[PDB]
Amino acid sequence: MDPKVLIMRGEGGREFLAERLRGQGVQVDYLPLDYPAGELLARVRAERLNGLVVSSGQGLQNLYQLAAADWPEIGRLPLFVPSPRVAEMARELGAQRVIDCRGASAPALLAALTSAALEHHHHHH
Repeated sequence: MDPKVLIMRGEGGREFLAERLRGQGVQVDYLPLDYPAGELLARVRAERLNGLVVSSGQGLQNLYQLAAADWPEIGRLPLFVPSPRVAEMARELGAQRVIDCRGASAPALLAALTSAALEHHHHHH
């Protein structure tokens, strides 16, 4: 089980967060928030991303803008937030599944990824 996750640029160190997920057997790719709208959606579909990580509310907002008309679809994926406050931001946007990692440990997050993927199979028969 090697789920894929996309990292949004933030005040924190991209290298640090990515290293952690990689050590637990997760495939990591990071995108700078300067990419133009539409790119977010295409990457999610082609790479079949399991989860998305945001360092801060600012990153989250950028995600929404890039999602553009396809936000309804993108919002389906599990979003990892660092703090309760950030989690609230995700909820207000309409994020269908919001995950708070402040209390959940890194390995716990890994478990969340695998569980969510199981649901994907159900949709298709």
